[PDB]
Amino acid sequence: GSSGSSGMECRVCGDKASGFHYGVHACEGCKGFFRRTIRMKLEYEKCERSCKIQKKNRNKCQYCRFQKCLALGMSHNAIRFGSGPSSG
Ligand SMILES: [Zn+2]
Ligand SMILES: [Zn+2]
Repeated sequence: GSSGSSGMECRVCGDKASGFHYGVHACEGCKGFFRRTIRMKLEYEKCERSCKIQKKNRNKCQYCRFQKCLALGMSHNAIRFGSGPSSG
């Protein structure tokens, strides 16, 4: 098909977006990564190369990926909302 598209598309990678997520319309894939990096509080080394998160190559760079999310304006102080009761 590879035909045109009439709707919303991810802002991180580009692939069709699932909907409004953290202010930015991200897809299931990207979204997952972001949240994960938060809930897990994982860190990454500064990637000077400043790779470019694209659909064809999404799982290319980690740092850049997480960065792009922040640049777009991904709300980090939102993850904490309606969650299962876990050992506090
Ligand atoms: Zn995406
Ligand atoms: Zn990179």
